[PDB]
Order: sequence, then structure tokens, then C-alpha cells
Amino acid sequence: KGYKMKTHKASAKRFRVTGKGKIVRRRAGKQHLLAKKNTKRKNRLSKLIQVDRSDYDNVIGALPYLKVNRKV
Amino acid sequence: TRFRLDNLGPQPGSRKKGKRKGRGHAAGQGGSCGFGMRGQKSRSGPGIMRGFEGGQMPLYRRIPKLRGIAGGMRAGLPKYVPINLRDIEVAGFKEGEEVSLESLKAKGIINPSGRERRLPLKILGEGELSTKLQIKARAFSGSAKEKLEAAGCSVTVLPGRKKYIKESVRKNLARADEYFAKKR
Amino acid sequence: TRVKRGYIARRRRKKIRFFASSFRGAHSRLTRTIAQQKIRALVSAHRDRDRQKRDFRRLWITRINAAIRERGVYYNYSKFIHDLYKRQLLLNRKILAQIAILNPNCIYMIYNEII
Amino acid sequence: ELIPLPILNFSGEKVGETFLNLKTAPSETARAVVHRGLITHLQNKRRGTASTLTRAEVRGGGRKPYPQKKTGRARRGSQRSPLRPGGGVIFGPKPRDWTIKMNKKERRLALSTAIASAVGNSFVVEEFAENFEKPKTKDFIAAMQRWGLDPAEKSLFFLMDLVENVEKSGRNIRTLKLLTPRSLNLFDVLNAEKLVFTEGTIQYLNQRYGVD
RNA sequence: CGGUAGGGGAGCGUUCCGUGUUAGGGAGAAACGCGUGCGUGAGCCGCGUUGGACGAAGCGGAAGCGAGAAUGUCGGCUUG
RNA sequence: AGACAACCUGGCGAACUGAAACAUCUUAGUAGCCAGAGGAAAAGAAAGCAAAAGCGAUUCCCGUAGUAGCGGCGAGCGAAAUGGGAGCAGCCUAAACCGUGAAAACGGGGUUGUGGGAGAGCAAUACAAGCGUCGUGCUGCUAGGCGAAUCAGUGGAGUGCGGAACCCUAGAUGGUGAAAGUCCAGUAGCCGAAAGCAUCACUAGCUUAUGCUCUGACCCGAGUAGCAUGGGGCACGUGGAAUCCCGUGUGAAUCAGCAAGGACCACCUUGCAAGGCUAAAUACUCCUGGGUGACCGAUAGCGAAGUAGUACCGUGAGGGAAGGGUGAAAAGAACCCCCAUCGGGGAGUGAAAUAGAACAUGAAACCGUAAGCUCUCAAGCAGUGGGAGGGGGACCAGACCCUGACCGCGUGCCUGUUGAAGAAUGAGCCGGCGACUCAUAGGCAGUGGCUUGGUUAAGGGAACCCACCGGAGCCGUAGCGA
Ligand SMILES: [Mg+2]
Ligand SMILES: [Mg+2]
Ligand SMILES: [Mg+2]
Ligand SMILES: [Mg+2]
Ligand SMILES: [Mg+2]
Ligand SMILES: [Mg+2]
Ligand SMILES: [Mg+2]
Ligand SMILES: [Mg+2]
Ligand SMILES: [Mg+2]
Ligand SMILES: [Mg+2]
Ligand SMILES: [Mg+2]
Ligand SMILES: [Mg+2]
Ligand SMILES: [Mg+2]
Ligand SMILES: [Mg+2]
Ligand SMILES: [Mg+2]
Ligand SMILES: [Mg+2]
Ligand SMILES: [Mg+2]
Ligand SMILES: [Mg+2]
Ligand SMILES: [Mg+2]
Ligand SMILES: [Mg+2]
Ligand SMILES: [Mg+2]
Ligand SMILES: [Mg+2]
Ligand SMILES: [Mg+2]
Ligand SMILES: [Mg+2]
Ligand SMILES: [Mg+2]
Ligand SMILES: [Mg+2]
Ligand SMILES: [Mg+2]
Ligand SMILES: [Mg+2]
Ligand SMILES: [Mg+2]
Ligand SMILES: [Mg+2]
Ligand SMILES: [Mg+2]
Ligand SMILES: [Mg+2]
Ligand SMILES: [Mg+2]
Ligand SMILES: [Mg+2]
Ligand SMILES: [Mg+2]
Ligand SMILES: [Mg+2]
Ligand SMILES: [Mg+2]
Ligand SMILES: [Mg+2]
Ligand SMILES: [Mg+2]
Ligand SMILES: [Mg+2]
Ligand SMILES: [Mg+2]
Ligand SMILES: [Mg+2]
Ligand SMILES: [Mg+2]
Ligand SMILES: [Mg+2]
Ligand SMILES: [Mg+2]
Ligand SMILES: [Mg+2]
Ligand SMILES: [Mg+2]
Ligand SMILES: [Mg+2]
Ligand SMILES: [Mg+2]
Ligand SMILES: [Mg+2]
Ligand SMILES: [Mg+2]
Ligand SMILES: [Mg+2]
Ligand SMILES: [Mg+2]
Ligand SMILES: [Mg+2]
Ligand SMILES: [Mg+2]
Ligand SMILES: [Mg+2]
Ligand SMILES: [Mg+2]
Ligand SMILES: [Mg+2]
Repeated sequence: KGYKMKTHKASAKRFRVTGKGKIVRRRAGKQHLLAKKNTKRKNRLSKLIQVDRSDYDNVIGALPYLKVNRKV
Repeated sequence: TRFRLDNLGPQPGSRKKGKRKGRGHAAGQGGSCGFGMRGQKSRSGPGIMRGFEGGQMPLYRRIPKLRGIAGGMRAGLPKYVPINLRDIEVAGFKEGEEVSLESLKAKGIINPSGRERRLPLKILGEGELSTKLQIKARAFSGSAKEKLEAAGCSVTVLPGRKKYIKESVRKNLARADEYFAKKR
Repeated sequence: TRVKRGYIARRRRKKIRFFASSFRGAHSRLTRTIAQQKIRALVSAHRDRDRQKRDFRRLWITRINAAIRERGVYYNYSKFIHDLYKRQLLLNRKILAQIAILNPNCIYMIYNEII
Repeated sequence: ELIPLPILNFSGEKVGETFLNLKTAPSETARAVVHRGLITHLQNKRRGTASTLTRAEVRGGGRKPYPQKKTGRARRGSQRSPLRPGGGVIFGPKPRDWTIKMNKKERRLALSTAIASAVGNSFVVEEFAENFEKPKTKDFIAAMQRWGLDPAEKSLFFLMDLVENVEKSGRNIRTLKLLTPRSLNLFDVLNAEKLVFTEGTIQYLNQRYGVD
């Protein structure tokens, strides 16, 4: 009919969902100046990781069509 | 009649009243309507953008983009309509029936719509089958072939859709096909 | 559907006005002041009823103290109360203060029973 | 099942009896399912004709009457403000679409359990379309009196098809209301004091609202 | 079982719609003015040398719904 | 020719704003100005979508989907195909050639895409399709007519009340001294048009009009497409940037061909640009007729219920008010007194005049008269708890109401502050108007329905509501990975 909620694309390009409903991100600091970093440090940043519990209030408000499950 | 226009009413807890803010202090929400003293959240208009952090670099900027999505690589969608083996056992088929898209839609298990309509059917093989019927699907997984062939079923892979090929491309393939064939 | 204010403000203020019967000046005539004073009257009434209990007591001590200095020299209220609990009496300040005015001959006998 | 309805003929005598076994909501919630279907019947019926004008739509305004300062009076932006007579309206009514949605099976269940409650104050009659060769309200009223009705109170006749001679014989009466499967609604069932049916409607009503 | 910001829960009342061409009403309605009545209170229930035709309650529903303040605002009337 | 509310087309074309600044961007091809035109306009009969399977003009709605993508990859912007419905219509020209003309030009011929025409030779070409000016009727509109059924009593008036009857294909409305199926005008139903308009039908008669072989010869809309450069607009900001539209400068090919299919090449598929016209579904309301309101009822509702865009203000553009209610019926008060008038007191009228015209119900502030108690040695946010003396009344009275000798206690209200009686802010008083609402989506809770998984959207649907259809789509059943 009229207005529909719009997806915040800059957030959609940085957050996705697992099978159960967990939000995930990519850890930062792996685009330049990698020589001074140890392989242990660079390994930690390469891996995915669950997003902090405190930040979901901002993510979900920006991504309304993004199915999640806060109980997991 | 027992029921009548003047003996009905709603179930309790189904229709709350609704807070009418700005109608005294005893009502609960005061004159300030539950927004505290003067500020930015208490003003009549659009508020801060969700994700805004007071000039601090928000989380949707100090985080790199997902792999592939950054440049424009298209995300991978499902190529088939996956159905496991256990669901077929629950459908309740007998020795003679087949298994296709048209059969499952009749039972009500598979109910595609839109993009999912123009997809073939694939079998996965998570379960067990002890009815010995025939299949008319497109693709099959490795575990499904071992179970169906062991249960005496009659699989049938469909040919699928054809891909157009340029003339000279057939000759290079025919060149190699003649090469392996004449040797082997 | 439009809804006028109607009469709910009028019938409210009459109840607020009728309470302000004997108030002087504009405190019985203006609605924005009667509401301001009707609040103050009940707070003063609720405060006085708490002070009402200590006040009559404060009056009964004087009357009982005043009615007993005539009996004995170097004798007083504080010594009279200490002997009642010794003699195991139970009378309160209300009865003693009223008997001192209404039947003074009784306290002269109560003083004798103690001694 | 529990209360079989008697059948009457064109005269006042009995000829038989039948029943009707319809789907009924449980007693814990039947009082609410019918009440939900009654609101939407009316909330869909109402018409959003109320309208007012905001400070932008009211004629005039636009100009600042007097400057912001150097005047011993409260500031002002336009004469056609809501805080002055003849001005705009804050959050006034506009033409609204009151229509809501309700699931079919709920609306159908609300209709079934309503009729299943009027069994004690209802009955069945035979066909009488041939007994009226021409429209005549006087004979139509006499038939209701012989069947045990009062034209003063409300009533309801539900039938397959309302022929011309019969529908004109009850078109003038206010209380009596004639119905068909197309014109059948929830509002009329609960308002009527006594219902009437025919052998064709009990068959049509049981199959559309069975209990299987 | 003190309580501001603030959150939750339970309720009163206004105008209109459904039951409703309701009950009642020139044997005096709405309103207005009153009260040794009732309620935790918002208010309810009653009365009449006013008034002169409308209109509850109950079970439910919807809002242009509750004002003491905005150098608010319209009109009317004081002070000096 | 000019006028013409909005919608529509074309041309010129902002800014505040959002990005928490700001220039790319957004606001926005919006507003406003100019021009033009219709009841609709515009668009429109594939040099098209699509992808190896197929669709077959344009337009609108649902949905695809807030998906694919675009974006200082920031704010934000935002498709399309498939699918489901409404509504359905396709036609006329340029050119080859044949005649007529110095040419220009006229007539015939022809108009298409699994290529079609011209060209010749065979056939048999066109009755049943589309049109349709004289006018002839059909049906509606533009004035109307017929039209059923009640009496009395209730003391201003009876439609109401009580009692007794009646009509209904008519209990839709309005009016009538007071609320009406049966008093009036009317309604159901029926009848009715000289003349004019419109929708249909018929009618001239000229009318557009039907097929098989031979040919890869003659034609297929040119300063066009394309290219280079500078720009615009397509969801897409020059990006790999196609497709579409323009300025400058260059500049093709004719079915053995050309364009498109997101740089480009190759192959295949699809289609035939550079000429034009075209109804319907769709958008709007200065207005017309009918109908309906959980719309307002004189501070409301159109600014305007009276000589309202008036009065008034302004050089002008332009801005812009306020004022409603006697009574069923004026029967609007003969006459007498006061009396220069105005005005008042009786009389008379009326149910009411204490409804008497400046007149309906007539709250509050404000100005007063009378009665009961009471202050001139005081002092105080004005009250409150005690309550001397005096007074009062349809109930009763050890009660209740009014007054208040004198004692004690008590630092105006909101706003908002670490903290305000505060000499911080705001209110001259009274009454009215006056502020978290609405639509559409996301998430959560509560309640209900179904679970044989659930549900329809647009669109139809006795006017609406609503019975019953409509399963296209959406959600939930497999995830991991760029
Ligand atoms: Mg999943
Ligand atoms: Mg609070
Ligand atoms: Mg306040
Ligand atoms: Mg809050
Ligand atoms: Mg504030
Ligand atoms: Mg705050
Ligand atoms: Mg703001
Ligand atoms: Mg935003
Ligand atoms: Mg910074
Ligand atoms: Mg994925
Ligand atoms: Mg104490
Ligand atoms: Mg304006
Ligand atoms: Mg302006
Ligand atoms: Mg207005
Ligand atoms: Mg508490
Ligand atoms: Mg405590
Ligand atoms: Mg009323
Ligand atoms: Mg009257
Ligand atoms: Mg009611
Ligand atoms: Mg012109
Ligand atoms: Mg700008
Ligand atoms: Mg800005
Ligand atoms: Mg800013
Ligand atoms: Mg015109
Ligand atoms: Mg038309
Ligand atoms: Mg049209
Ligand atoms: Mg056109
Ligand atoms: Mg055109
Ligand atoms: Mg020619
Ligand atoms: Mg008549
Ligand atoms: Mg009579
Ligand atoms: Mg008629
Ligand atoms: Mg061409
Ligand atoms: Mg481009
Ligand atoms: Mg090109
Ligand atoms: Mg390509
Ligand atoms: Mg093509
Ligand atoms: Mg007005
Ligand atoms: Mg008024
Ligand atoms: Mg009067
Ligand atoms: Mg008056
Ligand atoms: Mg002295
Ligand atoms: Mg003195
Ligand atoms: Mg300070
Ligand atoms: Mg504070
Ligand atoms: Mg002050
Ligand atoms: Mg200060
Ligand atoms: Mg100051
Ligand atoms: Mg001041
Ligand atoms: Mg004020
Ligand atoms: Mg005020
Ligand atoms: Mg208000
Ligand atoms: Mg309000
Ligand atoms: Mg808000
Ligand atoms: Mg919602
Ligand atoms: Mg549920
Ligand atoms: Mg529908
Ligand atoms: Mg409809």
C-alpha cells in the first residue's frame, strides 16, 4: 500500500545469520600493515565470531527483515 | 437465543486499553509523558539514526564487509528443493507410487512458491526407508543411493535442462572423446 | 467525533468550592485559589490530627500537675506517677485530669490510698 | 442431536421433527469468538466520513503577524494556529479505512455456534411458495400467527430462494427479515428472537458446517 | 505498604454507535442548582416553587475524551 | 483569439532541509512560473522480453521486494523477468513497378518478419466480415398523473398515553400547535412526451478485404544508425557501462543485410529503427442528480448559517473580521395614570408577559440590596485542631448548619534546580478552545482460530457491510561456504 521498512545495507554487508539465529561479524585489522603482526594475531582476526550481546539493539533496529533468535 | 447482542464481550487480557499520555500524574505517565527533563529524545520530531553513536565511528563502519559481498559477488542461493528421506516415510506411500514434485504437493509436504517453483528435486538421505517404491527425481546424494538401492527402490535421474553449445566447442570435446575412446 | 469539555470541570469545581465556605476574600471566590487552599487545609487538618493527640495530653499533664501541688509540700507530678506504678494503678492522663475538675475529692482520697 | 427441531406445515399442525449438528466452539471461548466476529461486521460497515483541516489546509495564515521581539505579548507564527479560534486542528479526524481482517474459519465458526445456540427458540417449516399466487402481506401475517409467531417481535426466515410473490409479502414489515444463503449474516442471527428453517436449509447448513 | 525521574497493575467519567422506534418522560427529559446518603478516590446515588423535550442503566464498541499554568488563546468583566 | 478548480502533457527549474558540519549526494525533476489540451490526457501495435523452455501492443492493481543492485559503499536511493487480475483493437502511409506530368506532383499498386512485396506465369479470387450520410422505430433523460387504511377521551395544542379498529407490492423521508404506517405532501406499484438530446437496432451504396509455382537480379523510410568528443537520463553517481535521448565534428549497409541479447569477439536465438493514427481498464472534482454518515451544531463546521471575500487596513500585490434562537399563532400590548420623548406601573392577549420585543434554557468572574453572628490595642499565604457567647430549622435535638472571644500549629502554586516561601521563571480574574495522534511496515507480549501445516492479496461479490469464490504469493519444513 504505502511505506515499507527498508534494510540498512551498510549493516547487511557486515552482519549475517547462522542456522539457529546467531549474528556474526568479521574481526577488524586484516587489510594493511600485516607484517608487524604475528601469525597468532592474524589467525584470531581471520575467524568469524559472534557479535556482542549489547549491540543487538542497534543491529536489529537497522535490519528488520533479518531473522534471529535471541534465546541462543 | 442464548447468545445475543447484549450478552457478549471479549476474553479478558485480549483487549487492553492503551496509555493516554499527558492526562495527569495519577494515570502514571505524568505531564512529561515519560521522557524525563529537556533533551534530544524528548523533542517532537525524528530522533537519532539507529546505529548512531554520537559521532563515534559506529559498528557498521569499523567492521569489514563479509567476504565476497564487498566487491559484488552474488550470494549463493539454493539450486534444488532439498527433502530428506525421513519425510518420505511420513508421507505414507505404498509399493507402487512414485516420488516427484507433483506427488508431494498433493500430500502437502512440499509447497513451493515463486523462485522455488522452477527448481528440480534432490534427495538427501537422512533417515530410513522400508517401503520399496520408485523415485523420479533429478539429483541424488551419495548416502541416498546406498540406502535406496539397498531397499530395492527404483531411482530415475531426470535429464534436466540442456545447455546450448557452440559448434567448434563440440569438436574439441569430440576430439578428446575420440582420443580416450580409441585408447580405452 | 467532537467532544466538548461539557460540565465535568463545573461539577468538579463546585465540590472544590463547597469545601471553601467560610474562607475570607478571594480564597472563596476564585477557582485557581480555592484549589490552591483546599490542598493546604487538608494537609493542615491531617497534621493537626496527629498533633491533636500530643496536645490534649500536654494539657492533661498541666491540669494534673496543677491539681496536686496543693496536697503536699515538695511534692509534684513526677512523684505522683512513680507511685501509681508502684501501687500498680492503671489510670491514664484523661481520667485523672477530668476527675481533678469534676470530682476533686477523689484525688484527695487517691493521694491517701497511695501513702 | 440434543434438541430435535419440530417441523410445521402451512397450517398450525406438526408433521415431524429433525435436528442439526453444527460445529460449535467450546464453552470456554464461544462467548469471545462470536464477539470478535460481531465487531468486524460493524467496524467494516462504518464509513470514514469524519474530516477536519490542519493549519496548512485552513485558509489564510502564512504571514508572521508581528515580530518576534519588542512586543509585550506571547510569540506567534500565524493567525491560523490551533491555539486561536478559526485555526487548525491538532490530530483531528480524517477519512479513515476502518476495514480489518479476520480469518474465514473464525468467522465461519462464529456463525455456526450462534445458530447452534438458537435451537431452543427455533423450528422448521415446509415450503409455502405455491400458497401465495400473489403478494399479500395480510395472508403472510396470518401464516406467522398460525405458526406461533408474533409480528411485534423480531424473527428470521432462512430459505433457499425467495420467490417474487413471497419476498414482496414481507418486504414492508420491519421486524420480519427474509434471508438466503447469500444474504446470511451474523448480525441478523443474534438479533432475531425466533428462527425458522426448511428441509432444504437443514441439509445445506449441516454440510457446510458439519462436525466431521 | 515514605518516594521525584521512571515502569507495571486495577478503575472512574465525558460525547457518539450497537441491543434501540429500549426503559422512562407536559403526572415535567436533558440541563442548572442542591444534599446530616455511599465509595480508597476519580465519581456514584438521590432531591427540586428553576427549567420546558428529550433519553439512561445493563452487556459491549470508537474517539476532535478529562487543564491551573505554555510573556498560551478568544470573549467577557475587574483593579488602578 | 479569450475564459476554464483539480487531474494530464511540454519547457524553464530552486532553496531551507537530511547527511547530526559540508561541496559528491539527498530534499527533487518536487515547488512555483510560462505554454497547450482533453473529458480524460499521455503511452501504444516489437529493429521488443526471454534463454535453449517459451511469451506475443499499450496502460493500471496485487506480488516478485525493500530482493538483485546503486551509493563520500555515507546518508539514503531502488528495479526487472516469471506468476495472478482488471481491460482487450488493431489500422493507414513512404519506396520497387504501372499510367499521368518539363518538374513538383496526381491515380493505381503495396505494408511484412520461421522474411514480405514488386516482377512474371497459373489459377476462380473477394455472397456471407468491418463500415454505413435519407432517415424509421426500440429504450431511457429533459414537465407530470393515478395512488390503500382511525375514532373518541386526556383542560394551550395529541402524532404520545390508555382503550377500540384498519391498510400494506405502500412501516422511504419531510411537514403538521406534541413524537404519525392509516392528517398533508408522498412512498410501493402503474401510467404518460408534441418537441429536443442520448444509447441501440435497421437502411442507401460507394464500400477496406481472402490461394500455387519460377526468381538467391528490382525496393525495406539517410546526413539516419554508428564512431570520436562533451553531457543528460535509464534503480544503476563513468564504473567493465550496455540499452535510451541530445550539442559539436565525422559518417554506413539493404535480407548474401542490419539491430538487440549489460564492454567487446565468435556462434545461435529474437526482432526489423530512422513516417503516422487509435477505444477500453487508469488519475482529478469549480460542479450536477441520487444515496449514506459511531461527521460538526454558531470559539465548531467552507474564511463566510444576516448586504462575506462584505465591513475595515494597505499606494499596490494582498491581508481579513464579528454579529444565530420571543411565541403554536404577533394575538407585538386598546384604554387609564407618570408622561416633552425614552421608559415604567396597571389593564387586556396568551398555557406561560416573573416569554414584552435590547425578549428562549441563562453557569462563573464582576457590581449590588436585605437579613443572622461579628471586627476600631492590632500582627496576618489568612487556614486548620481546640470552640467562649449568640443565632437558626418540616426529619428532630447529647444531633446538625451559620457566626467565631482566645490559645497552639502552619515559610503560596507550577516550572526547574546541588538546593527556591523565595527578592529565579510564568499566570489581572472568570468561562471556553488548546498538546505522543494517524496511515503503513519491523520486533515483542497477551487472547483467539487452524494444525489433516497455516493464510490469502489484488479482484469479483443483492449499493456498502456481508454469504461464497479467488492459492498467484508469503511464512515454516537443511544447512556449511565468498
Ligand atoms: Mg534454517
Ligand atoms: Mg511517577
Ligand atoms: Mg502539571
Ligand atoms: Mg518512558
Ligand atoms: Mg519542561
Ligand atoms: Mg534524556
Ligand atoms: Mg529535531
Ligand atoms: Mg532514516
Ligand atoms: Mg571525530
Ligand atoms: Mg549464505
Ligand atoms: Mg505520640
Ligand atoms: Mg500555509
Ligand atoms: Mg511563508
Ligand atoms: Mg475551523
Ligand atoms: Mg509506596
Ligand atoms: Mg514504611
Ligand atoms: Mg444529550
Ligand atoms: Mg414542548
Ligand atoms: Mg446504551
Ligand atoms: Mg487560449
Ligand atoms: Mg542544497
Ligand atoms: Mg545538514
Ligand atoms: Mg544538522
Ligand atoms: Mg476543457
Ligand atoms: Mg464519460
Ligand atoms: Mg476512462
Ligand atoms: Mg491520445
Ligand atoms: Mg499518440
Ligand atoms: Mg504515389
Ligand atoms: Mg394517502
Ligand atoms: Mg387523537
Ligand atoms: Mg416511484
Ligand atoms: Mg522499415
Ligand atoms: Mg551508462
Ligand atoms: Mg548500439
Ligand atoms: Mg551477452
Ligand atoms: Mg529482439
Ligand atoms: Mg465560524
Ligand atoms: Mg451556545
Ligand atoms: Mg426565564
Ligand atoms: Mg436569555
Ligand atoms: Mg498597648
Ligand atoms: Mg477591642
Ligand atoms: Mg544555581
Ligand atoms: Mg533533580
Ligand atoms: Mg515569584
Ligand atoms: Mg534565587
Ligand atoms: Mg528576573
Ligand atoms: Mg508576571
Ligand atoms: Mg492562562
Ligand atoms: Mg483561563
Ligand atoms: Mg479539548
Ligand atoms: Mg485534547
Ligand atoms: Mg513519539
Ligand atoms: Mg504491527
Ligand atoms: Mg496461536
Ligand atoms: Mg475480498
Ligand atoms: Mg468492493
